[PDB]
Amino acid sequence: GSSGSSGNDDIIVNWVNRTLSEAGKSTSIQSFKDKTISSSLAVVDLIDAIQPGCINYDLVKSGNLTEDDKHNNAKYAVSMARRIGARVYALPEDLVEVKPKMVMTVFACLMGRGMKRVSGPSSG
Repeated sequence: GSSGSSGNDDIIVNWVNRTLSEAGKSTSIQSFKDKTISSSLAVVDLIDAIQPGCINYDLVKSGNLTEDDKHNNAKYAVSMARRIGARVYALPEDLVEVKPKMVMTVFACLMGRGMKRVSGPSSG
């Protein structure tokens, strides 16, 4: 157990999973360096949770995504993310390479719109 909330890197990740479940998705990540973000499968399944009805899987690929596919998948996620207005101007390329430089915020920005507030029992 590590005290003091520094970096705030895991927090984001933890949420991503929570959101995906809130709707019931079969996709999830572990970190911004994960080799799963290159498929842009967890990114799309996320947006939906927040603003459903807009995400169309019919177009979104799945499974063995070739160099060309991977890019295509991401491209879609990007448009949406920005479509719903997530103050995110990241490129669809950073996702393919899974760069922790932009892939870190791309996940955070989304959270913003989502979780608005949270309050629990002071005592007991």
